[PDB]
Amino acid sequence: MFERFTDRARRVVVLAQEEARMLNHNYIGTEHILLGLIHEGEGVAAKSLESLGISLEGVRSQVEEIIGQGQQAPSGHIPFTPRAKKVLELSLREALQLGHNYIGTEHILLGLIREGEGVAAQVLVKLGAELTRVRQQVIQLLSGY
Repeated sequence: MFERFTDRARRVVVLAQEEARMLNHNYIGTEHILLGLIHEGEGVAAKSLESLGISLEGVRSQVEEIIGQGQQAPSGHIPFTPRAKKVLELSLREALQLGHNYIGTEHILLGLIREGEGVAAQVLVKLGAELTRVRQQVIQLLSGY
């Protein structure tokens, strides 16, 4: 399932799980993948989001306002929302189309933007980062060579 992921992209998912757990969330949603992307820091996704002033604390706070903390931290494995799974499926399609054999942070963010209709998307907009501008930042950073 994560065989195609880069090392950094694996950390994104692992950190997404813990972001969900910290909020006593019962699923890893798109917003937790967003947090995992920021958390990684060195990837194209984090750089793109940082350039648009999208911060870890900004996102966590929005998530808390929109979703709110759950009552019980889950133990062990937290499943993906259907939407988050769709984002990861789309992440593969992004990587394939761009001619990569691996899924990197860039592809996860492009996948997330492409889905464009869950909590992550809601958060981004609330924070002033329109989805097209997020995608543009990612493409620009991938186009500088």
